[PDB]
Amino acid sequence: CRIHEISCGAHSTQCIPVSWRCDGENDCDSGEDEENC
Amino acid sequence: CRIHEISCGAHSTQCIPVSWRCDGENDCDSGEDEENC
Amino acid sequence: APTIIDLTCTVATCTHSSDFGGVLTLTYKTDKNGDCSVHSHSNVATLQE
Amino acid sequence: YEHSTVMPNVVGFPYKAHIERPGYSPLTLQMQVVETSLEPTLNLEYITC
Ligand SMILES: [Ca+2]
Ligand SMILES: [Ca+2]
Repeated sequence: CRIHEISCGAHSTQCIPVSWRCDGENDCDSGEDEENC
Repeated sequence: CRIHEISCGAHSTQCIPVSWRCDGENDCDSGEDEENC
Repeated sequence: APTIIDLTCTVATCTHSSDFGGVLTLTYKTDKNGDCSVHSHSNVATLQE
Repeated sequence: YEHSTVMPNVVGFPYKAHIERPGYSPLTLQMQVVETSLEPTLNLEYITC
């Protein structure tokens, strides 16, 4: 994806903006963004 | 695919022209062309 | 060479200025990936790539 | 870019302003008032005790 986009893991084809990480919201399918934050 | 076409790994069936490898863009499904360049 | 069929055009934004003030998007369906040469057949608008 | 608007003079009322321009996505501004003071200018006449 784009530089400003981080994928929800290698098994997912969806990339979310980096600003969505560690915001208290489970944007990913299983909330991988907030894991180990 | 064609002689002037290379695939983005065995797990993916898509094939792209060889001029698109290491061009500074992630032309493959997940940037496989730019890997190890 | 690639084959293009059912090509429709639309304009997202435009603002006539000295800079490249305009963006257009082309939708299409093909049969294989490739590279094409694009052109504008008039003098009102000049492309960039 | 230059913009102008009016907002009510009510303390604690959340005001939302919309900015829309060609070639860019719209923006929403949030403006609020927390405290207003009104001071008249005074000239002394005398004192009493
Ligand atoms: Ca999140
Ligand atoms: Ca490439």
